Amino acid sequence: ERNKTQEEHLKEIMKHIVKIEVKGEEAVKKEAAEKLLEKVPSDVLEMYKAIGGKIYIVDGDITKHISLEALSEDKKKIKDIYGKDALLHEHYVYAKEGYEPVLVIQSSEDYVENTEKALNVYYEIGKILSRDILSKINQPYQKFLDVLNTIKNASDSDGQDLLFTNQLKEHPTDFSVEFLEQNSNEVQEVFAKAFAYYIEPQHRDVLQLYAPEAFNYMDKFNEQEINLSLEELKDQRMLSRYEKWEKIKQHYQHWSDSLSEEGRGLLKKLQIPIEPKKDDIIHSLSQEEKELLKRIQIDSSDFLSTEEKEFLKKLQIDILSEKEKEFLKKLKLDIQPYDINQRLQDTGGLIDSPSINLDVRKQYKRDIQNIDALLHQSIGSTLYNKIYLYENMNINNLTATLGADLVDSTDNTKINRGIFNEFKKNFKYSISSNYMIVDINERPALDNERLKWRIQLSPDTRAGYLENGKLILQRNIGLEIKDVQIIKQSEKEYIRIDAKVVPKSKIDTKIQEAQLNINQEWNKALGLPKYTKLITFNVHNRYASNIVESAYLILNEWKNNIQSDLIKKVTNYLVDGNGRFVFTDITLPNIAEQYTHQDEIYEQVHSKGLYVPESRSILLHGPSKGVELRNDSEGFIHEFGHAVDDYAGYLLDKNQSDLVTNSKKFIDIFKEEGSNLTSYGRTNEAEFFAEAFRLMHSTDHAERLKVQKNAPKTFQFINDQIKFIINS
Ligand SMILES: O=C(O)CCN1C(=O)/C(=C\c2ccc(-c3ccc(Cl)cc3)o2)SC1=S
Ligand SMILES: [Zn+2]
Repeated sequence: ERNKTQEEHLKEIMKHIVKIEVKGEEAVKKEAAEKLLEKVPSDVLEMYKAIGGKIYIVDGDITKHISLEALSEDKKKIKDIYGKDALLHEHYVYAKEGYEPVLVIQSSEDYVENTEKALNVYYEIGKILSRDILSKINQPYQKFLDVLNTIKNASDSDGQDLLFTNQLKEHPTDFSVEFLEQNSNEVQEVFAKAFAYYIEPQHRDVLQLYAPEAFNYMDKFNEQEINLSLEELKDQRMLSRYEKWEKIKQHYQHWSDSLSEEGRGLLKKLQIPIEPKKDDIIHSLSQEEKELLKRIQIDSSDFLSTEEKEFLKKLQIDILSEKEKEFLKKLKLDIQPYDINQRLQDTGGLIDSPSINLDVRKQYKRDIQNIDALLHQSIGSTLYNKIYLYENMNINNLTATLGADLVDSTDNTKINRGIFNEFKKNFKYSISSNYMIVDINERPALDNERLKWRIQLSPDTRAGYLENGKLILQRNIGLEIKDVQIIKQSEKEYIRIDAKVVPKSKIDTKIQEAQLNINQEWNKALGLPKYTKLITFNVHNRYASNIVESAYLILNEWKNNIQSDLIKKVTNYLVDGNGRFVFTDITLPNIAEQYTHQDEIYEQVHSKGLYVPESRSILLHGPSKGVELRNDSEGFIHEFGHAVDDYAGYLLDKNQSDLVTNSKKFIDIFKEEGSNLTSYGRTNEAEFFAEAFRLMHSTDHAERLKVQKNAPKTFQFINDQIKFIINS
């Protein structure tokens, strides 16, 4: 609480902006305004200074003062907190708006006694805050709009009565962003009004009494969130942005002047991946390979994407058979860009993962250990205290599935509130397994980047300084999420995510305890031995907590749509083989439940979900959008289909390990109905079975019906397998 400095700083701040100009009693008056302004959060006084504003404590008819003479006379008739018209040459306060803002307060000492006046002064200050300060950083916005609606659409109308004008009282629907746009003056007024009631200690109770939400809002805002407001406000100031950059630049001056050529080379290839060059791709294929290249109709594969498809296409132009699919599986590995940061993210930092050829694995490890040694100097310095860094991010990176509907379908400048709430839901902690490249001062994002992180670094956080005003951070950072809200920047809506850096171990302990909890819970629900390790969280990336919290939801859906005894028999079977329900955010090829049972590396599979018979495990990737699989639940249940196809076919030739989807009986059922369900289900036997199984146990009962009337024989089949397994 080295707050005495906050008083001394509030003292020094007053020093500049506060200009006393009275009779001669300059002491009883001067120290009177000190008591009046002390009630205000220090940080709003500094914001006012930032925008060049000044405070004058004068005597008599305030409209007389120099700064208010240039006042179009009509502006000489204001309104008090209560909305009753008054006359500036009769009032005691006024806040001149404009590019040279001014606050004029008629001296007094009874601000202590006359609560009404102080109240009014605070209201004018509240007005300065919402009309002169926050507007320069596009606030108030959605968050505050929510408070306003909470109030208008609340049981007791008293809240409205206390803070709303009839203009807002009578407004039909809630206050949209568009409303706050053409009624700016209006919202700013309510803000100031609530700010006022909150600041004047006598009225605080009334505010909390009839308008709790407004109270809680202004409470949190004046205690913590205002500091960030000041921060964002300083971020628009040129000299402020440059001063910050300079202190950081010189803190790392020695680190820089000492970086070698190899040093710089490393940081650079870490910023720009090296794309594969045709010339080499070709000179790595024996003629046999080479002609099967010119022969194979690239555009016929499946596992290959556009760029991958395209790139390959130029390999022919430069010079589905089971074997040739095996040829492409290889090329897919060799045509991937050398992207250090991508490698860390894909593996969650598990760089020994046998998901790529040994030669490149080693080159990635060599470059990574080297980068890890380069970024040895922590940010902590004597040139500054708390330090904020910024990062513009593409939401698909966290959740493609939600990223799909983030932007408003009709108006791309808007963020869809529904998806926003869902995205914000269980976002509490995050992890960085690669090197975050952040900006010293916030900068404009790319079109696909509607996520703007404001990260508070630890003085411990290690980083590297880049000449262009960015920092490369050490890998393995821990991040707690402090606030997620919609903001507007340059005619465009973004999702501001306020995060604080903490030790990665703190977050891991949270995940690790979560794993313990979820297994304790489901081992009991399923009747498994107390300590079986069934569910496993392999979490290492930026949407970390979501992977964790979605697991509970996924398994709950899983249990509420399937026969309890079907679950038990099957999961006991899985457990018997050391199976696992793996929820991860690293690509599947790096989960060993899959890779330790591969013959070749290229035989790897990455997708939304995957069932591995050898390990009897279900793997579910969080970040991606399952091939048009509504959500994670559908995907997990789909994978459970394969699980069943396994346990049923096992109860078939008991003495073996074959799938019940291989039976001639089903193959024929597929031969006829294999196209009635989904395209993905059309893929093959087991897939058709899994898709069918999935729809049958969908939450959408209409879904179930589709199978029943478009795959009747299949429907009756899956059911046969169910009773089979249940009674066996
Ligand atoms: O590409 C896709 O989108 C489908 C990925 N996917 C699958 O590929 C699924 C399971 C799966 C596929 C193939 C196999 C398989 C499993 C073992 C062996 Cl030896 C051979 C193939 O399991 S579940 C799922 S989703
Ligand atoms: Zn499948």
